[PDB]
Amino acid sequence: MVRVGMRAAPRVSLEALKAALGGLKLSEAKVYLITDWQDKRDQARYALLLHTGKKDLLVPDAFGPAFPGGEEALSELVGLLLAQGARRFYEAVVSPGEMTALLDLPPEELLKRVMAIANPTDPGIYL
Repeated sequence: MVRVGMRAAPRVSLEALKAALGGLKLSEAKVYLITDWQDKRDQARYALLLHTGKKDLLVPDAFGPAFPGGEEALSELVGLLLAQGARRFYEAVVSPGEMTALLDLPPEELLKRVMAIANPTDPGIYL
């Protein structure tokens, strides 16, 4: 599993994701948005675990209203994945104090953990 982007860096991480993704089609992919339990969606941050079915990619918590330019970057990120054909989105919620620890878990463990707690989500909520 590859890891691109950096924590709290919306624009740089979106560009790194675009570079790794290229023109890859994602019709059969599963997109997991990993967020922290906060009071409102306006203070939320998001990490990305993109499971294509043939390879996985992880971007740390760099998106969302928690960061300046993050709300726009989250909308553009969801847009980019939809543009490439992605259809299945999910959300996994973790405690604020455990997000980093979660993202550092071995590839196999992270994927298992995320799929275990994620719920299907409507991508429109992130726009």
